[PDB]
Amino acid sequence: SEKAGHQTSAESWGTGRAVARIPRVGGGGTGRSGQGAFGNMCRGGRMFAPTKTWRKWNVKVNHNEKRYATASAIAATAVASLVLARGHRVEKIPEIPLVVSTDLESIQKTKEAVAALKAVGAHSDLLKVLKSKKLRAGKGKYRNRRWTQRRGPLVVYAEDNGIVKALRNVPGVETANVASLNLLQLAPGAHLGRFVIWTEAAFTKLD
Amino acid sequence: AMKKVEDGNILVFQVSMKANKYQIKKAVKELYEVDVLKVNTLVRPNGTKKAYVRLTADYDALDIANRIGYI
Amino acid sequence: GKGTPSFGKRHNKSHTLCNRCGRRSFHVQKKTCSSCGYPAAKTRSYNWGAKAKRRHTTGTGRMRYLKHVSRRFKNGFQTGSASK
Amino acid sequence: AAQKSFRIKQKMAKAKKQNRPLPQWIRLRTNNTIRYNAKRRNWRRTKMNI
Amino acid sequence: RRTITAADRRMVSGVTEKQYKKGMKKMQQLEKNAINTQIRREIKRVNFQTHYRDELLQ
Amino acid sequence: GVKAYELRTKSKEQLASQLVDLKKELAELKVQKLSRPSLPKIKTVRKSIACVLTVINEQQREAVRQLYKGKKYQPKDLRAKKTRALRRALTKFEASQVTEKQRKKQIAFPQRKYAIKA
Amino acid sequence: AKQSLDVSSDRRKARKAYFTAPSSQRRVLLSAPLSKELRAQYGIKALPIRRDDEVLVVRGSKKGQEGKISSVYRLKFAVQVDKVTKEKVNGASVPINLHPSKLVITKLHLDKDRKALIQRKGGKL
Amino acid sequence: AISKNLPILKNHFRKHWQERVKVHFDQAGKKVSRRNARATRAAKIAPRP
RNA sequence: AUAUUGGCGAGAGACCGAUAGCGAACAAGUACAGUGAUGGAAAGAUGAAAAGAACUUUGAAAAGAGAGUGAAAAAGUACGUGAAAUUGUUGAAAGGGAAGGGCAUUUGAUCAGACA
RNA sequence: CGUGGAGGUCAGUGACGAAGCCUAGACCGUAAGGUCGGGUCGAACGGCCUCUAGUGCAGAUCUUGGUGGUAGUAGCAAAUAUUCAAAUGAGAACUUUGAAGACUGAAGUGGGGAAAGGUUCCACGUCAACAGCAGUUGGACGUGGGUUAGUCGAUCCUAAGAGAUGGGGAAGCUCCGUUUCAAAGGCCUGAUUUUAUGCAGGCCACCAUCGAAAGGGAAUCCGGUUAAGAUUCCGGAACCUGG
RNA sequence: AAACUUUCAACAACGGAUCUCUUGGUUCUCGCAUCGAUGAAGAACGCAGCGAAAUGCGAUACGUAAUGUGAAUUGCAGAAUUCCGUGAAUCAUCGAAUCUUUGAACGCACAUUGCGCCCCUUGGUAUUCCAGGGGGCAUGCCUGUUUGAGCGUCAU
Ligand SMILES: [Zn+2]
Repeated sequence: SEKAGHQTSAESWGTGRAVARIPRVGGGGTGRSGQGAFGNMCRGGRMFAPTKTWRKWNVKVNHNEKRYATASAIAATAVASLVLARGHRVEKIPEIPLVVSTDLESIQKTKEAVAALKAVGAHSDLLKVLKSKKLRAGKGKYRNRRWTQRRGPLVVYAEDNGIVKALRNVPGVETANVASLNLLQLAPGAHLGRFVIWTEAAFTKLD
Repeated sequence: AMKKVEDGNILVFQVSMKANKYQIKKAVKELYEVDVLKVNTLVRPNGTKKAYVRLTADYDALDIANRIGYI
Repeated sequence: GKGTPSFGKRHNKSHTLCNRCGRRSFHVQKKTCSSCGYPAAKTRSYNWGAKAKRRHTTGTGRMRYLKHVSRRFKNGFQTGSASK
Repeated sequence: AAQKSFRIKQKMAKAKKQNRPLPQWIRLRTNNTIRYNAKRRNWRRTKMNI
Repeated sequence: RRTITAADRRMVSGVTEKQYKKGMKKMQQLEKNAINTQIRREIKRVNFQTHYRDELLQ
Repeated sequence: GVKAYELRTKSKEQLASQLVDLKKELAELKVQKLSRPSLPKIKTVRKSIACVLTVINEQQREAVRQLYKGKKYQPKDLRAKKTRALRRALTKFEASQVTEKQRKKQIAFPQRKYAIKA
Repeated sequence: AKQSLDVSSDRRKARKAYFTAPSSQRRVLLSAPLSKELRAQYGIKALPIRRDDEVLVVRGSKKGQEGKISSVYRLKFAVQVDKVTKEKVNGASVPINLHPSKLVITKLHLDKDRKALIQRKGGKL
Repeated sequence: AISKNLPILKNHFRKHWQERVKVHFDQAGKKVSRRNARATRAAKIAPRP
């Protein structure tokens, strides 16, 4: 606050006492009157150069740099030695691109979509993402950041009929369209490679 | 208060703050059908008004104290 | 002296209780309260006493009526009985 | 003084009512942390200003 | 001529005069602990008479 | 312990005769309280007194309010207490007054609805 | 995950609305599941509690001890069950508080406006 | 203090500029506010452009 | 279209976690000082449930020692964990007007590699 | 090297005990500091790749809080002064009763008040704190009791003064002024009950209001009485005002 | 040689650091517009079966009535079927009521719980005196009704 420690009228006693020069809360009576205020070092004063609200919260990136980074991450997805080294269990997956048919876009029930992911090989990845539910460390866990999972595979449609309605609920699995391919979704935490499951209507749209 | 009762015929009431020695004398005349010749009020320091009403000789205070039921 | 032998003479009061604000602030030799000027109309409001505005501002006390207008707007200021 | 007004005797009734300990069954309540009575005063130490 | 004492109301509603002594002792101990810790602080910052004299010139 | 759902139906003199019984019974229950620790029964006498006194008051209120039905200035209490602003503002008619130029123009060339399609 | 901006997924805003709930909203917070007999008999998974039910304890050190709901205490968020008794050292007994999620109702105390509470939830008579 | 071979630059910050800044955190709040006022004005006037 | 550090209702945070954050997480603009304008604190954590110690004994009693509750009295309202300055006990050692420190080693204590 | 948070990863560690805390116990790093074993302890917490910052203390006559040495030391010395026996008591230089001894010495260490305090007044019970020693005692602690007015005061007057109105200043909060330059008010009779008045019918030309618990001022004394109340209650004997 | 001082470890103290916790605070965003002479904000006093505060409330006083939920509140004390119901509850909802003495403060005042006025009834023999009750009595200004003032001025 702008008066975070300035709601106290203090003024110093100069020099000629045996005490410090800091502004002291004059008056009398209660246990307060005689403390210091207005300083970064007094108990109950302002902080040093207090944190203001006009910082650089959002920062610009050149648009071609952003389309460069997204096109880099999409190319880093399709190497086996990157998504396996990122931390995803892509061991027993037959094809690194992992194109599925376009019938994934018409699935609607999560029971009928999780089996469709276990069939094409995410059975040792959804187990990885739901055997890894751990508690957040430290003071973050009472600021609505209480749990922490890993990331899972990302299925990318081209026109949805409830594929996002299917896989909103399962942990780790994310959805996206080919327009709005997110760098935050594609290289999460600045590490390249992400176990991306394309549907073929997306994989021929990506051309 | 119960030493003042049998000495004279002197009832001791706690009355309202807004009484003015006439509504006392008119309601204690009413609720008991007794006759009252002197009322002395004071403000006991709990914010209460205590009235030392003296019933007229023609009436005992102990008869009224046993008719009310506080003996 | 000017200290302890001149602190004994302090007996006659110069402030008495005010009838609008209720603190011992009603001056008697000129009849004017200092926490809100009583024979004047408006209360003594001030901008340099920014902490003093919090000691007597709205929302402080009971608000026997002003804590019902917020609820009474939300039902359209409606009248008539509740129901059956 | 002994020749007081009524504005003072209206207040000393509340000053005589607000001079007692906390009732003892308050501490036996469930979510009750009120150990002693803090606003309690007596005439030796803290003069009420009236 | 009383059937009412001090103790007659309070023996029914909660407290008992043996447990009242085990409550009255706890308040006077906690009044000590709240009056100790105020004198643990005010003795430091009380000699600051802001208009002193220092009565020795010549 | 009197109940309003059967207390509404009685007369006025019966309600006065009920209040001047409850006001005696409260006095006797406060006489008995001096020589007894606890008396929880007195609350159901005070709430019965209030339950009679609400019914009497809102009987007489309706007796006045129905007498003033449609008369031009009914009293300050029985008007609908809206805010201070809402009464000193205009009604729905005196806002909807328009002059005979604006009214004739607003019936001569008012708003039409349409689309954009060949 | 939620999909509204009416409801709040905040920890302070949830725990405050729990701990300062009114005594007519604590009724639906204190609920209990029914038995395998009662679920297939009515068709309700869980009802709000009501005093003088007949209940069974399924979690805690008093598991298996059936009893009768003596007084639901929705200020300490619990319910004292008869025949769930801690012997105090003074020779007296106290009933031990249970939380109603850890109970299971076996013989129910029916009533009107419970024979409506079942049928609005889709049960039998 | 005119220190080095740097451009002589004027900054209009003598005043109490701290009390009057408006950092627009609204920039994505009053866009979805505007794209609803272009829907209430699409439903209230029903077939008109 | 615009403004809004006030009131009302909401939703969130790469913010702070009780000497921080509003002065106030608590019966806070309260307790308290001043004639007065105004100034203005400290203070959250037993346990899952009080199951807060029945009973015996010493003592005038405060309490102690058993016994008991407890998963835990190394959780007994002075109640989570219990740091340091500071202090008692016992143990080790040393000491002719300071104590502490550096390099080397005797003696005394303790630790050790396995080369099983 | 380390600290508070944030994005990944270790499908990390953990009630079979996570952080923290202690250890002239061990190891690694020249160090910044890391790692292990033991005791206590009871619910969370690290490594690596990155991001971010209210991020590293011996000091600032530093701020808040705590505790030392000095130290069982300085001292607890004005106001003439205490002593014996008994009583309750666990206990008595200190409480009470008696017996002595004194002092204040009528401008009192007496009996009542005014300011101010506010329940301290008085009884019952009690000693953790306070009474700079003590304590069964107390102006402290807990709970209850107590203030009675036609006359004694305020209320009613006016002083020094304060302050609206008519007005006039002032952007204005408000300022001047107190009878001024206001059209400022109230009541007997023919009317006498239509009390409305037609005139009768006029009489200064006045004027808000506050301002003394010591000025002015209508009238009460005695004798009882209570744990505590008086010119107040009780008994008797008097008055003054309005009707 | 003990005592003593100093160093260390265990155990105990003083002390409240650290760790972990959080119904609070801060900042950002979104929506809505509602104080008051029908007496507001603010204040004094008072109200519970046993409360000194916080909260609530007005002589109808931790509250009344209506509506909804449908079996409690709880520290103790009490009513208990009012429990297949005109119905528990420190509940929620809130549209009808009271709303003490005040406060812009409104009959005149105020360091006073002071002092009159007018009407309607009640008692005291009672137009006048007293008392109880009920409702009235402020200024500035607007529109209108009524009553007047002015060789200002017109007609007769
Ligand atoms: Zn004031």
